[PDB]
Amino acid sequence: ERRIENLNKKMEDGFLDVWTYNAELLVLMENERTLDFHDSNVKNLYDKVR
Amino acid sequence: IGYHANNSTEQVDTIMEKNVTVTHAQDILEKKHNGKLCDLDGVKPLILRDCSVAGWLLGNPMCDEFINVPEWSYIVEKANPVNDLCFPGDFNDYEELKHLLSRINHFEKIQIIPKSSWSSHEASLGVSSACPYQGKSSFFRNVVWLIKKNSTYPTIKRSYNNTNQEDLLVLWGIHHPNDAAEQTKLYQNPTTYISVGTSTLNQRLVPRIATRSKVNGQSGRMEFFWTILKPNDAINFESNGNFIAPEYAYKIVKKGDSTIMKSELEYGNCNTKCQTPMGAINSSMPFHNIHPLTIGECPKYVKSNRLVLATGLRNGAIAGFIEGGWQGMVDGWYGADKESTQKAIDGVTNKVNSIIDKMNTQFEAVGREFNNLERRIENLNKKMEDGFLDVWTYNAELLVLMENERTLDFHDSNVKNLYDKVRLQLRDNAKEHKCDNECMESVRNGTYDYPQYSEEARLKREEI
Amino acid sequence: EVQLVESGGGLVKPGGSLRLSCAASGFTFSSYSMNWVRQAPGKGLEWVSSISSSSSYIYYADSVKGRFTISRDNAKNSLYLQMNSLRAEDTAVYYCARAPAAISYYMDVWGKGTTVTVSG
Amino acid sequence: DIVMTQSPDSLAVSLGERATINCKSSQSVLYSSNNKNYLAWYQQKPGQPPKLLIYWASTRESGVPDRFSGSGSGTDFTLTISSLQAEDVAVYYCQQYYSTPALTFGGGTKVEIK
Ligand SMILES: *[C@@H]1O[C@H](CO)[C@@H](O)[C@H](O)[C@H]1NC(C)=O
Ligand SMILES: *[C@@H]1O[C@H](CO)[C@@H](O)[C@H](O)[C@H]1NC(C)=O
Ligand SMILES: *[C@@H]1O[C@H](CO)[C@@H](O)[C@H](O)[C@H]1NC(C)=O
Repeated sequence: ERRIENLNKKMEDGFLDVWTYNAELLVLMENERTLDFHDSNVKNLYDKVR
Repeated sequence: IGYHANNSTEQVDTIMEKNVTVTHAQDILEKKHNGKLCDLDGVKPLILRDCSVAGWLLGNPMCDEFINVPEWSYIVEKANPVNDLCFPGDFNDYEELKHLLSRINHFEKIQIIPKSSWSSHEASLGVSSACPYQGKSSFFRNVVWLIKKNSTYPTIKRSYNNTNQEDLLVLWGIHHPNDAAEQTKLYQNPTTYISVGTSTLNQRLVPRIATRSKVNGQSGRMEFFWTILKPNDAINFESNGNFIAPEYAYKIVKKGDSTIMKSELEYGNCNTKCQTPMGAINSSMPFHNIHPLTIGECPKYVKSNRLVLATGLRNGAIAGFIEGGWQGMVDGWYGADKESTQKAIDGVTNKVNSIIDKMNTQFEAVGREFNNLERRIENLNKKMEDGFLDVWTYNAELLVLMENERTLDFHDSNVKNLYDKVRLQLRDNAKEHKCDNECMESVRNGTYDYPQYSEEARLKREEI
Repeated sequence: EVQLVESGGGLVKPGGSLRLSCAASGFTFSSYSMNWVRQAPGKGLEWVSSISSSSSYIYYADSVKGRFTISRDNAKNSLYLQMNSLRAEDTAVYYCARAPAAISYYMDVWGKGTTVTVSG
Repeated sequence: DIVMTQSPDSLAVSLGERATINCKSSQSVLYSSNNKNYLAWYQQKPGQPPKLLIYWASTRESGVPDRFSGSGSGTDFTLTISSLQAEDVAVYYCQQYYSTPALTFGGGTKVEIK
């Protein structure tokens, strides 16, 4: 049953490839937003100051 | 002064807008292929010219001779090979052998039992008109159909060690005659068996005599078998009838990366890093939409017909000081300034490279095959194969749509940044032909002596 | 007319690095693949490395992998073969060989060759 | 790996008679998809580069004398000289190019005047 094992292995590895992509993509976006959160609110304080 | 414009008419797509004209846009998807069955990094494939894996391995006479077969990167079988098992019958665990054959690149044909060694059974008369070799009735070359000599079929006590340090495939089969008369015609013993055994094999095989339909003009069947004989492991055949004996083994020389392509195309004198059943790819861009079951260092499949990056602008942009998207200026994308513009073109190569680095985790489609009684697993495989490509083509489209949205926002933002840099330096709403490199030199070098230009401010306070 | 003059051979120590250079003339260098073939004294021809017209397919012999780095400059009409970590087995006349067909690698025109020697 | 072997290593052929240089192959360099025998034949005098003679195992390179003629198929190949000359005294090498990543030459046959 090497076909099913290779099917299971690529199904298992395929999903973990999908979910590590989602994890890395989600962290990459959240890093982009949270640095944009800090860039924005500092500019908000500068706008509140100005 | 003005952000660059061009009549390129090379549209892109973002999430909020499905069609956005862009001055400079790079496609990242191969729609094109050679349409030729091509080499894979120099190694010639095993092109089964109208022949099957079972036909090649059993040695179908109607197939090509295949004498001293060299290395191969991949095997090419047709979807319906006309030269299947010539004498009709099954091939037991055909697809497992084909999957196992997808993990190798070379065989060495080694001779298990000579035809001459059958001193008590007729090796030569085991022929069939369904398998004609050069017009004369013949049989599979690599496996010997045995027939009784002198109305007697003694039991076949044969054993073969895999004395060879490398692994070995051992092929044989069982005949299934139409009736007891056909059994007696070939094998004097009415009740017969094939009790084969290895370190990891135990099987006895009585022939299933049954009336059957004619296939290739012959209604008797012939079910073939295969076993992986490890080194220093013997396979002991013991039959008193129906024994389609092994004449040749298949010694596995190098186990590597391969696949059995279900491709109908013929050879072209090529060399390509990648190969596809419909052709070959000759570019470094990361996606293609040809057929997912590729081999070699290849773009990773996405089933999208249209996938383009935005490496250019969308065509305040038109508000007040800036004239607009003046097509006359060529050098520089934003303000004809090497500080902001030369770095932007440098990121074009990084952006396409990022998708290569980011979507390198894509699901590599693997060629698995299943027989007519494993339709559930095949549909499970097909929807798993299609499902992951559905997931990853969505991720490719979402990533490109996002990157097209960010990069046009990056171009939209830095135009406002240069306008903000222009606006803060001037410190005046005065718009300000004749004063070239007097009004404009102070802007572009970044040094604006606004106290020196307070005469304009005196004209400002005068004119208001 | 068609010629492949080699240069860069000479004395080398064990483990030393050397770079060969095969000037090309009399033919379109950027259309025919190139090959390197060494011949030790008293031994037969041995193919060393290879490179296609666009430098996109490169091959090396099993004894040569991880030690050599073939390259070419189509504009300069030259071919180069870096050498790194040379053993005493590479005492040979390194011939510069041109394959006319892009895929088929029969070597039509050959160079004089440079006698690289790797010894103390 | 794919390795070629030449049965005669030092052929002794007098002037004006036939010379045959056999070159076997470990694996059949024929390719049925085009029916072309991926083999070359070379000629190397002492102190001269190799000179390609026969390519594709039958097709003769331009400028080669017509007395050269290759033949054979699959594994077994032959280089036939219709009549040896003094200029034919050279080491003859056969070289497959089926396996492009590993091109292997033969050992080499040197024809000597008897
Ligand atoms: C985008 O342009 C393509 C051009 O063929 C067109 O088919 C498609 O309908 C357009 N989409 C929208 C939303 O206008
Ligand atoms: C075959 O014929 C008879 C069959 O019983 C047997 O006794 C005899 O020894 C055999 N002789 C041959 C092979 O001609
Ligand atoms: C031959 O096969 C047997 C198993 O059938 C194994 O024990 C033996 O080691 C093999 N060969 C030899 C001579 O060692």
